[PDB]
Amino acid sequence: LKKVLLCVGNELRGDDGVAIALGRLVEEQMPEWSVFFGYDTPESEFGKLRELAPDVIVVADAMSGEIEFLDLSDERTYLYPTPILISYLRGICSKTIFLGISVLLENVLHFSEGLSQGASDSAFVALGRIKELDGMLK
Repeated sequence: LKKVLLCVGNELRGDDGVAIALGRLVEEQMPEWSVFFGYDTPESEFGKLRELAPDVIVVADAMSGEIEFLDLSDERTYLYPTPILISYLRGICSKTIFLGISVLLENVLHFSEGLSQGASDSAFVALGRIKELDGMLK
């Protein structure tokens, strides 16, 4: 069963690379998952995506202002950060799942490389949920 994790974010903007961090974790712990780093140009990954025809796409991102985890295959759910991205993915794949990792806005406003303890913890918590989703998929 083909499972993709598309990681979005900018590693030069602090905690805005949290989803890049998560990507590296899945890459290590979860070989059955193929991880695509889109960084800040996720669209650069559509080619590979069409070509691989995944069964499941999880798209992960920092969201500034906890973890949002939703199946955008559900229409009601779709209806109510990456809008044009997300609707493209739903077109490649029915099981498009969004995973939002909330970050502090003060932590994404600077040129800064690396995560805050909080965002770091958040990425491990997010790994947790990918693992939970993985189990459900069996």
